[PDB]
Amino acid sequence: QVQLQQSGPELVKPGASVKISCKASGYAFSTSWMNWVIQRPGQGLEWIGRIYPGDGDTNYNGKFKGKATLTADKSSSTAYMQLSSLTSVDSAVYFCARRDYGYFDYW
Amino acid sequence: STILGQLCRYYTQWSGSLEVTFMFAGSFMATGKMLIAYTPPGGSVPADRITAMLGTHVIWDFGLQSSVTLVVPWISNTHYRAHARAGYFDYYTTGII
Amino acid sequence: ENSNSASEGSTINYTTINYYKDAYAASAGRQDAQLTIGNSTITTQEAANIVIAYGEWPEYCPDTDATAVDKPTRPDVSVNRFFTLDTKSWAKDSKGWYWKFPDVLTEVGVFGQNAQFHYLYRSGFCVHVQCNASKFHQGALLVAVLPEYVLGTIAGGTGNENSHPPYATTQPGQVGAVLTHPYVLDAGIPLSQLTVCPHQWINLRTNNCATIIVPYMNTVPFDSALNHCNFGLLVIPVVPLDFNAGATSEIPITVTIAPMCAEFAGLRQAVKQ
Amino acid sequence: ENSNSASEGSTINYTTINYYKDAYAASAGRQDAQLTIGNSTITTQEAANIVIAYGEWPEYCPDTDATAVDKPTRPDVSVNRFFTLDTKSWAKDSKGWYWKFPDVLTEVGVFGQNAQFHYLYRSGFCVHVQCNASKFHQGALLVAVLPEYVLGTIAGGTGNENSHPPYATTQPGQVGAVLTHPYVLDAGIPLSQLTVCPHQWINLRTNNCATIIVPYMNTVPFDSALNHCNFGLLVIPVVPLDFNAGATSEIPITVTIAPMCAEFAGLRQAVKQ
Amino acid sequence: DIQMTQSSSYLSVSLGGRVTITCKASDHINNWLAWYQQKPGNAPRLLISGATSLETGVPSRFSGSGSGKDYTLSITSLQTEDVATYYCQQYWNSPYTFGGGTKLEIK
Repeated sequence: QVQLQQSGPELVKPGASVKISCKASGYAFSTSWMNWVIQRPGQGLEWIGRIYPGDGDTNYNGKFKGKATLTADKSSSTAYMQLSSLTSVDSAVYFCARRDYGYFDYW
Repeated sequence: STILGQLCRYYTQWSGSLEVTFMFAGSFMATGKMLIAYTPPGGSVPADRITAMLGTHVIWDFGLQSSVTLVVPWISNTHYRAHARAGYFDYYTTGII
Repeated sequence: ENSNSASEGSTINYTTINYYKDAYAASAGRQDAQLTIGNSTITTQEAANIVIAYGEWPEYCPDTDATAVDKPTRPDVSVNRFFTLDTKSWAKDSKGWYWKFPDVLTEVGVFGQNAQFHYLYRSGFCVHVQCNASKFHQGALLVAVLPEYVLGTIAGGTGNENSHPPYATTQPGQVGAVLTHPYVLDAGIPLSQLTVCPHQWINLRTNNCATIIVPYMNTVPFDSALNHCNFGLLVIPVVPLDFNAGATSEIPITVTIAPMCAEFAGLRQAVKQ
Repeated sequence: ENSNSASEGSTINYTTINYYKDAYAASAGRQDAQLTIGNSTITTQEAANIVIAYGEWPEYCPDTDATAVDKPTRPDVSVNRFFTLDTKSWAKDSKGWYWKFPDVLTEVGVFGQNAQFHYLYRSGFCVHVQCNASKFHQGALLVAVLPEYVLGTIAGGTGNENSHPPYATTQPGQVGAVLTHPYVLDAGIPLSQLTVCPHQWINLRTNNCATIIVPYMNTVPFDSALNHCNFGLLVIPVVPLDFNAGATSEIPITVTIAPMCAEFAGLRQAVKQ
Repeated sequence: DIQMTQSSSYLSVSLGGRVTITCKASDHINNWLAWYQQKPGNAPRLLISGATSLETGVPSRFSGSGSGKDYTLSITSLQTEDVATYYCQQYWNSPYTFGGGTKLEIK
């Protein structure tokens, strides 16, 4: 089976940075892409960016290009998402998914 | 389906190198590349491309060429090959394309 | 006047006055297509003509420069052949990738196994890059060969910290690694000067392929294949590929490589790294 | 009279009358030391002279009999060298051991790795046996080479059961296997007739070593190294070694082997068995 | 930037009936679309992949169909566990544009 385990909630004042952990299990970590999705309460949903753990490249969006930075670690099979310049509109629900045939198979 | 195999069934022991030709019926402005590999006997269906490349392969393009010919070399322990059937007769298998 | 000097191994002659018995203590003086390699073959009809790096073909090590007393192996068919690697999906913000030769083929095929059993390594390489696009796609790729490509570090951005890149970045393996700051190439050197070394341009409106023949370049005839990386390979999307909506957004980049004139020596036990 | 016959490929001529157009339907008619191989070397001063099996030296496959269109590899230094195996402790009731070539070296060295990546295999072999003893030890060993050595089965002793030996006995590997009934050699054939094939006697009062050069013998020029075993090796203590009390009771038997003139073909994926 | 409109936001059908939800894009996506099901407080779940084929573990009551730029999702019949917010994705071109979403309720 394939399981994606994230971290808990975070509370921080505006102006600081936050890092969110996503750890895959039961599947090859560097073989497939690792995406990220933001859901703004309650009606908003959009895609953030992806990372390939083998090479380490990152493919971002137009708006999130400068705000978010994605890193990965092949040893612990864990993906990271670092946010900079946090504001009041940046508070939302974040998702961690993987890409297989081009869709998101597991969330 | 080919006339080669149909006339080959009249005979038992066959020898010599064969050839397989691919034809691209796609559009003129559609491009791309394919990898056509031939695995010597003893190999199964390769799981990935890094496994299949270990044998004889060829690279071909869509745009300016309409055909590719993979020449199947003659690799055998015996000068002749009897027809390979299921079970005990797999000893005569030529390979996998 | 014995001949001890450093300039006496070249084909150029100089005039110099020397008042001692050693020539190094003297003064300066007056100054004066289808490629079939082994069991594999390729046919490139869209490719630009082959670019020979530094105008020299790979060849066997001559007995004049060879310092090894062992008789080397030459497995012509099982060593030298086209090796196809994984494909790199192109994106608009893609910064480019780099590979370290000959660290890519160490795990692949007979070449990789005999490299672990042999201490001494010399071979020439064949670089080939494949990027396909249609007539509605506009982009440019820069494929260059930089000998002795050393990775730097931002040092945390402040500059007061001493840190070195780990073995994962310096030895990416078969999969390769991605550039961080392509402007400096993580060498601190400009990207505009990269064309000084052998290079080839891939322009999607004309040539979708590239071929570069790089011989063996080192200060030593034979060297350890595991530790020493000879040169790197840089595929840099200088001009970002642009396409309107509805066009195919998946553009692969295929890199296939082959060794040329490989010689192994010092048969030994199994050594991974 | 076309030449279709079976005897027309030899150097001997026969006279025959034939009333048909085929020659196979016709009648019978009138009938008419120091050995250095590759990176390894050995010096045997106590050994008897080298016994060439069937009076022929191992040599490369000629183009007349070669049916393969591929160009084979010849890794002279990394393939052909002396390979030392494990030692077999001798005992008074020891029945003898046997090895299956070329299944012993499949896991060892470059020879074993290229054998897994190549479908076609042809090489000659070098057999060497080492058994040391002092002047107070009296014994005799029989080292023989039997082409196409097939293992039998007692069938439970009754004879009404059909059973075949498993892969462990038919393919002992590097360690080898031990004989059960040395009289029949598990072939159902006498031991006294084993000397018809190439053999050498090891007598502890004179020669403590043995050397036998066996070329490639098969009905096909190339053959799969994994499935087909060419010949076996038999070290049989015909005369049990006798020694009084106080003498050293540990007598090892060392068997070292080397390939000669190896040619590989059909480069393929990794195949274990 | 491919805008894909999902209309309308709210529609209600009773149990035992049939429901049709349309997800339309601007250009030709080559029949690449993924329908999602997200219950409140939970993560989205994949249903249809490629506008036609099903997944493993999904019941056969969900049947997607469509051609050109108009794609529909037919659910028959409706039960109490099938009431959630449905989404549609375009993985044909980057960035991947998520649908507006349709929240289902009983009439």
